[PDB]
Amino acid sequence: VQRLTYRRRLSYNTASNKTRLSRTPGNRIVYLYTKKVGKAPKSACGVCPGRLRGVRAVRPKVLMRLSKTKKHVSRAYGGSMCAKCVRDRIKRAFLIEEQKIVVKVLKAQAQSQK
Amino acid sequence: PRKIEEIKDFLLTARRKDAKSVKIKKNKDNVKFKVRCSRYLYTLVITDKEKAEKLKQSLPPGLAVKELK
Amino acid sequence: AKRTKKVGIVGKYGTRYGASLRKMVKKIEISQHAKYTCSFCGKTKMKRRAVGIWHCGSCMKTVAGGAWTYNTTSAVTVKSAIRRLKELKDQ
Amino acid sequence: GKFMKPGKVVLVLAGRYSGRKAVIVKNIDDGTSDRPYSHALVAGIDRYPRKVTAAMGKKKIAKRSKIKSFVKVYNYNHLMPTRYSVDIPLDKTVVNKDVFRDPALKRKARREAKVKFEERYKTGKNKWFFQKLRF
RNA sequence: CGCGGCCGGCGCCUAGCAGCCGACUUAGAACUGGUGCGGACCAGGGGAAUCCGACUGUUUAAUUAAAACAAAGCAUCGCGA
RNA sequence: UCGGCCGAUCGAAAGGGAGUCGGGUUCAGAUCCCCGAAUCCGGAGUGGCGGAGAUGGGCGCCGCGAGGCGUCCAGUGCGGUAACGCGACCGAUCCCGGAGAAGCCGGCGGGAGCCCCGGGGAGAGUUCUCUUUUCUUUGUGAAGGGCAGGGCGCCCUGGAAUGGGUUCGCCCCGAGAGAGGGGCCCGUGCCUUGGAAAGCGUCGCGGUUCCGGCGGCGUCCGGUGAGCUCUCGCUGGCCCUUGAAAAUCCGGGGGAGAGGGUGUAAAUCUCGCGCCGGGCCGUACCCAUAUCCGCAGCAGGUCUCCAAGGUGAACAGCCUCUGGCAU
Ligand SMILES: [Mg+2]
Ligand SMILES: [Mg+2]
Ligand SMILES: [Mg+2]
Ligand SMILES: [Mg+2]
Ligand SMILES: [Mg+2]
Ligand SMILES: [Mg+2]
Ligand SMILES: [Mg+2]
Ligand SMILES: [Mg+2]
Ligand SMILES: [Mg+2]
Ligand SMILES: [Mg+2]
Ligand SMILES: [Mg+2]
Ligand SMILES: [Mg+2]
Ligand SMILES: [Mg+2]
Ligand SMILES: [Mg+2]
Ligand SMILES: [Mg+2]
Ligand SMILES: [Mg+2]
Ligand SMILES: [Mg+2]
Ligand SMILES: [Mg+2]
Ligand SMILES: [Zn+2]
Ligand SMILES: [Zn+2]
Repeated sequence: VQRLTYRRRLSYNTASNKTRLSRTPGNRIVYLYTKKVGKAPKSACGVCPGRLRGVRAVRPKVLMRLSKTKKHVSRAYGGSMCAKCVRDRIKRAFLIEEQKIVVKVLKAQAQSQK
Repeated sequence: PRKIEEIKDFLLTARRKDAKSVKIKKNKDNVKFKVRCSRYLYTLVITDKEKAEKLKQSLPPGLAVKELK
Repeated sequence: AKRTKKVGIVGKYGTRYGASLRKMVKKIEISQHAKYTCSFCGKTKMKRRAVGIWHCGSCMKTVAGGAWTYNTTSAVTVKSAIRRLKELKDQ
Repeated sequence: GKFMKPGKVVLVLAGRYSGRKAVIVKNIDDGTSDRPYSHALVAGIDRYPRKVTAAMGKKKIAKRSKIKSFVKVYNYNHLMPTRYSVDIPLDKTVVNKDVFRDPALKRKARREAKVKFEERYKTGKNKWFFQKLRF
């Protein structure tokens, strides 16, 4: 069968020297040098292990030529934090501030007695 | 390359300033109109022949109408 | 069927290293690789990540523990002692 | 008893308007065979009015006091109820449930909420409602 | 009436059938050759003991691969900056 | 006024690192030349064209209605319960986060290339007899669009013991199973633009001492798998071992500011198209029983990639095809 040769001068099976087989219109098999597999962002919460949705997974320098919509989600912290931990932060922010009102009122009615 | 879907988009594509030439390729099943713009080669596929002939005479003047047969 | 009479988990060591050394490492290797019930989420998924580091797969909570067990008997008495001294310190 | 009532301030938990403060216009809490879950018609504010100080000037203050609002129908599970309430008299005939089938009406209802919110933002009442939640 | 389609009075595969397609693998049997058949190739001689080193590992490139070194285990010593 | 890379600089032709592929062509060079299709980065001050922002309501009037005038008020986009989506989608200093950016081994699954099988062609081989036979060959690059396929620790309804779902193994569930309906990511597979005009296989006709010549026909339909090799993914195991850093790029938080008075409008634009540029050095060949080191055309030494048929457990040994050679 037809055996293949590298098309560049890097002769080692390093991480940057990864190829795939392609059949040309001239009916021959050649190496096509692939790009590395990109990763979606991880959530800024740093807790849940899944990667974000709605964001195209590319190499970091490819993000410079992508449009804005392809890199984020239409939500607060969208494209940086997951939906689940935004809901928890909204609840955590509101409930702690409500608690601050309680303790402020609680000591305010505690100081009515000398 | 870009594939132009309907007939009207091809007309103002061929009337662009950067349109160098239009090539007409007559296959067994369709007629392809390929206009060579600056960035893309826009191909319009016409299934029948009367519409292809009609489009041939409606092309803008002063543009190369090279026939591939 | 029960496959070994007494070696259990240290059957991977074969005839090597001595019976008492294999018996000694047997109870450590069992606790090292055991899955503990997480005290935060309630699931039995708290397993050792590295030496002294215990991680839960469900709530993704990481705890600093003992080398081979989730907590050491030394640290448990210490936590009880610190609690006792704290409640003695304040009044 | 039930607390999800018209006039009650809720916090939006999910969607484009996550973290926005909002007021319940009409609670359904039974389903309508098109939204079998418990939902509520909600008028909220998309853009909060900016902070205004004494050393700003009349024209700058009026520019910063503008409010961009929104109207939505939210599932209860995506709403965080609060203890606060505002007695803002939103026109029910303008802000109603069938406003979502015609964009022209949705603009009309969203305009109605905007003018009612802004005049209530003036006179310095319901100050917590018009402050952006920091999270 | 959209020799075909929307609902239904219109019936009991319910011990599961009908047709089509498909890899290799195992077991059993008969017959058979001048008892030869893992037919070339591939491909452990075995047992009973004694000494030393626990083992795996390493070593004098160019005469010594060992019982030598290493090793885990055991023990001792110094040290609070 | 703000401003700690808290330290110059060097250090990898196997680490990180945007973006080029197909066909043709030489005596010797081609991913570099030619042809054809793209693409990245940078620039545009006098703003290149569109599109977005962004062009709607209220009240007085005129007007048969429709529609026109004046005034006032908005207008830094919109949709979905949600996951999230749509072509853009104002915004600085500052802050937070992500990607870059991660070991070894196991077991599965998806995809491709190769191998195998059954037919249809074209050309060859055998024909002493047989053989509808044996052999060769029977394409579609990048980059776009669409659709499969794979994955999801993503969402909504709902609330499960007579526990159930489920893997080769596991494992999962009132912290929300099963079921129903959705969303996202990858998409190297298929179709399509590229594209048949090229390439190839055959059969011919002309010659330009040496034609990218001219022409006819064809480039088809299926089936298989613990197969082999790459690749993608899922899930485990091991560690007193936990398996780089930095350039570089991006998202978010915040809102200092900027933009116009209702105009065929402004600030602004990560949207479509258009315009210009990409300098320097390397590039032949050998890469070894003869181009390197060993005094030499020296049985030694010298880092890698590709990898067919039979037998067989097998990258074993033995025989063979492509390719190579002359002991
Ligand atoms: Mg490199
Ligand atoms: Mg392809
Ligand atoms: Mg020894
Ligand atoms: Mg010993
Ligand atoms: Mg040696
Ligand atoms: Mg020697
Ligand atoms: Mg001893
Ligand atoms: Mg340097
Ligand atoms: Mg060459
Ligand atoms: Mg094709
Ligand atoms: Mg479920
Ligand atoms: Mg052809
Ligand atoms: Mg070369
Ligand atoms: Mg030699
Ligand atoms: Mg020399
Ligand atoms: Mg020689
Ligand atoms: Mg000889
Ligand atoms: Mg000779
Ligand atoms: Zn999270
Ligand atoms: Zn836990």
